[PDB]
Amino acid sequence: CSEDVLGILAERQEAMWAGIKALSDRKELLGSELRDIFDAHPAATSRDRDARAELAAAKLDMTIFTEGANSRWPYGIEWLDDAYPKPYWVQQQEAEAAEAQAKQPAA
Amino acid sequence: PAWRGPGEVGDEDKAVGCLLGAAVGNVLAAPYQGDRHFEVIRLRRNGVTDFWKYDIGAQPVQYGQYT
Amino acid sequence: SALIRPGRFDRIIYMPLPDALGRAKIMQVHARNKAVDPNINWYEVARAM
Amino acid sequence: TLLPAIEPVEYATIIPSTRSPLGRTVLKPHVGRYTTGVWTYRYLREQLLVALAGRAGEELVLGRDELSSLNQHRLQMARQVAWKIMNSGMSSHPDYQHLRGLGSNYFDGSSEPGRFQQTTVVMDANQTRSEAVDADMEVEGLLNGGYKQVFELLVRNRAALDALTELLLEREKISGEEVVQVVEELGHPEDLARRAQWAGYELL
Amino acid sequence: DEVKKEINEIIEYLRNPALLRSRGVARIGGVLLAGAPGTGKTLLAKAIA
Amino acid sequence: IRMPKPDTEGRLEILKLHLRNKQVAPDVDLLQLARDLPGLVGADLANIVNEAAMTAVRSGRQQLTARDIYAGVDRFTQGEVRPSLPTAHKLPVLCFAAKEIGIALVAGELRDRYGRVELVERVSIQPKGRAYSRTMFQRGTDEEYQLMTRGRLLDRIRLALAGGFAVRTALGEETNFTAADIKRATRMAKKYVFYYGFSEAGGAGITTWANQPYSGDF
Amino acid sequence: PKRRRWLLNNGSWNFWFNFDKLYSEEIVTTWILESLIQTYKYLHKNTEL
Amino acid sequence: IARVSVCPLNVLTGFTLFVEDEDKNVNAILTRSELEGRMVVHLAGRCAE
Ligand SMILES: Nc1ncnc2c1ncn2[C@@H]1O[C@H](COP(=O)(O)OP(=O)(O)NP(=O)(O)O)[C@@H](O)[C@H]1O
Repeated sequence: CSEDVLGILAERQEAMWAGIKALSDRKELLGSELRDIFDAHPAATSRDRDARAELAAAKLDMTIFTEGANSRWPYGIEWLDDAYPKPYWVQQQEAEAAEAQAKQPAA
Repeated sequence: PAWRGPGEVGDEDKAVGCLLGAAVGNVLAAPYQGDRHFEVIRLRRNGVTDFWKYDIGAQPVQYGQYT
Repeated sequence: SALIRPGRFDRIIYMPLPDALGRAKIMQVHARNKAVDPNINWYEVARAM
Repeated sequence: TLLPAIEPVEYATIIPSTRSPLGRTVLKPHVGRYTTGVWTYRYLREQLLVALAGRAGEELVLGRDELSSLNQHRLQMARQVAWKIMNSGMSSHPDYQHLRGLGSNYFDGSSEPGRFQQTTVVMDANQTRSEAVDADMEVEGLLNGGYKQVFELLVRNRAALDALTELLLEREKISGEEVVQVVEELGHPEDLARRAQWAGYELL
Repeated sequence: DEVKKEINEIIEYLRNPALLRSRGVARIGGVLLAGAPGTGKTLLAKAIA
Repeated sequence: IRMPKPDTEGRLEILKLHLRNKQVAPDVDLLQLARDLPGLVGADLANIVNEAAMTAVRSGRQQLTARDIYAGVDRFTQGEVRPSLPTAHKLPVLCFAAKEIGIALVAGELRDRYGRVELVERVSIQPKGRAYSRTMFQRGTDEEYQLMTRGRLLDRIRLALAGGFAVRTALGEETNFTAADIKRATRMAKKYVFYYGFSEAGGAGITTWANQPYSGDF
Repeated sequence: PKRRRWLLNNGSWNFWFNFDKLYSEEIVTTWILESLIQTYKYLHKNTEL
Repeated sequence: IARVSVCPLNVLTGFTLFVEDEDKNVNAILTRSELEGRMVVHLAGRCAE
């Protein structure tokens, strides 16, 4: 969700600045005035180098731990096997996955 | 090497260009009066390379108006 | 909520906390009685309060 | 109606009352189980499916982006069933299957003569630090495998589902005979075969 | 400043009632002074008197 | 006799009779007005219309316009007015205005992609009551607020984040405004995953645990 | 109410945090022994007294 | 900085009196530059000692 918002916002910079400039003076705005002000400045039709760099800056580096290969027993925790014995269902999953990917070379 | 453009310019271009450069520099830097360089280079991450249209200071400047 | 009906109490006035100049004026009168070294930069000692 | 271990329907409404803000489906109270307490294991699995069927059908018809907050309490009920299966010594873990519940049971008197409320305490003294992970993993497997199963069930029987919802929309309340009639004349053949196989048995 | 431009009219009433008691504005019956511990609102009151 | 609190129409009719004497501008929609005041009882609308009337008489006019009705409502829901924001530096007004404008902009943008969010009504940075800035939305009918689908909750989360992310994208630097967003957002996000079960945690969205609220009677 | 901060039981027994107990204990023991040894070394040359 | 003192009231610390501006961040704003600067200033004393 935060990446979605930051993507929405780093396109309508001119509209946001026009809105700030307008609001700082009258200290109040009604919805209609805002809607027309925001319509006056549409987003750019194409992506220039500055716009592309801003959109690349609109990314996050929030680490997501159990993403991809880390969806199985260790879950990307390095120390989990020095603290926990391996559960039973995890052994079962390892067994079925191993038989699947080890009979497929024959299948 | 450095800038080349023409050869050695005349005497009228020198004066009219000095006054023109003064005008453009003033009207360009007008809205950034009274703040530090880090605030500026974080307000204009893409570089201060054209005129600003939305200034909201206490004595606000309009588009292209000089000080 | 009974007294806030019209006629009874229909006006409220908000008195805010002072600012630099207001505090300077306040302490310039608490000096009219006591003894004080006259040349005190009241504005600056009011900026820090 | 298509699960052979659940009682037959008796009436289904969509008219909210003053206390229940959604519809209701009501089943015929089976007196045997209610008087003795013989709730088998088969029946508990099917009751799990029934508890998830509502959300399964909502997602089947109205698309995934339209999941609603009408199935909060049915989700709590499915959780109840799934944990009772684990705490009643019905699990499939070898260290748990026919041997233990989850912890220590303590009963307390309720607001009546014969009513008792159960409590289970689980500490480090009965759960070994890597059976907690198995309890979680298996309850989760039960819940989500049950959801997938009931979803495929409703997928195979789309015609009967739409027929039933049209009739319910137009009559605002129906009885069990209409439901069973519609589903037997519009259901999938294999589900009807299974439903016919277990048709006579009293208790399951 | 805001409540100055406001209490001009309550002072107007306190000077001469029938001047605005019929001029359209309602009867000024009661007002509340809101501020914060230490606002010393009594001060303001005296000025109006 | 049991007299309950008025509904939308009840408040609408109390308003109708209360301004029957007065005159109002033809643009304001008082059905929409009474739709945005759930919880008041009878006399509060009288106080609102009288306050709007005295702001009209101080405005040198007599016709009640949208601005005066909004001023009355704001005074009798938020609180008394307070001195404006300072202007000696760029920071305060810039930051609060950026908050308001970012919220309004992404709201108007989401409304035009799925159509679930409401419409913005009135943006203000006049310190009034306890807050310094405000953004009001147009409430829908009660039929809208009996359910909570998935898309609507996603939009609520995005709207929670918009303010801090707008301040950061305008000012160019992180602030403590984010502090007030993530908190709210995080709460909602938990409710999205555990209680309602909309996510993909496990293959379906059904987790082994969830925290159902308790009544406010406790 | 079980314990959820298991961190290591492969060559020791640790729980989340604790990092700060080996340093503490070795410091305490070292300093106490140094003090006792200085006392012994002084009293060892003054037995007649 | 308004005043720098050593062991005021005989307490075994220093003390520096900082005056700020309330018209810049009106009791509510906190940027990142300010926070990093404060961290550096609070560790300066330990580092100098
Ligand atoms: N404008 C001012 N000029 C001079 N002195 C002032 C001013 N405002 C407040 N004071 C001082 O504030 C002091 C405290 O006033 P006080 O009567 O306690 O107000 P208060 O807000 O009613 N106290 P409290 O009931 O606790 O809120 C007085 O003794 C005054 O000297």
